[PDB]
Amino acid sequence: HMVGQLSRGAIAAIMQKGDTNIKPILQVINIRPITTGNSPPRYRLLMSDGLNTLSSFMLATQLNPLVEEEQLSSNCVCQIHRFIVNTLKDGRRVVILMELEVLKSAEAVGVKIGNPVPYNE
Amino acid sequence: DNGIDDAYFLEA
Repeated sequence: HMVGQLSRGAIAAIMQKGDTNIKPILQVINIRPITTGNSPPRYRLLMSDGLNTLSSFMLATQLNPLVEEEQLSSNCVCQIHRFIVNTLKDGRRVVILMELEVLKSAEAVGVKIGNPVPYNE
Repeated sequence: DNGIDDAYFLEA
């Protein structure tokens, strides 16, 4: 019952209700740098709550060391302690992760948990 | 949910 470790429904609650008081437990599915320019790199995450995945997660620049020193990597399980939602002009929403704790390393989790499906925004 | 491109993503 590995999906029981994840906050199933947190993604829908964030995107539909604007709920930002929750501290959801999510799994990183993928991380990649996004094209920036001459400034700190930015990192985009495909995250899963066990039910849905969402590719619109952005890491605050102050958390870049977690990715660059490899504690925050694909498959790891983390709990979001502070995040904000920003809505673009075209209506799509960005979840910016400001504070998070890696609960279990990627090496200890090992695999994608469950079969989450892409969230329909 | 058509995925947001990087070009419009640090748009804030």
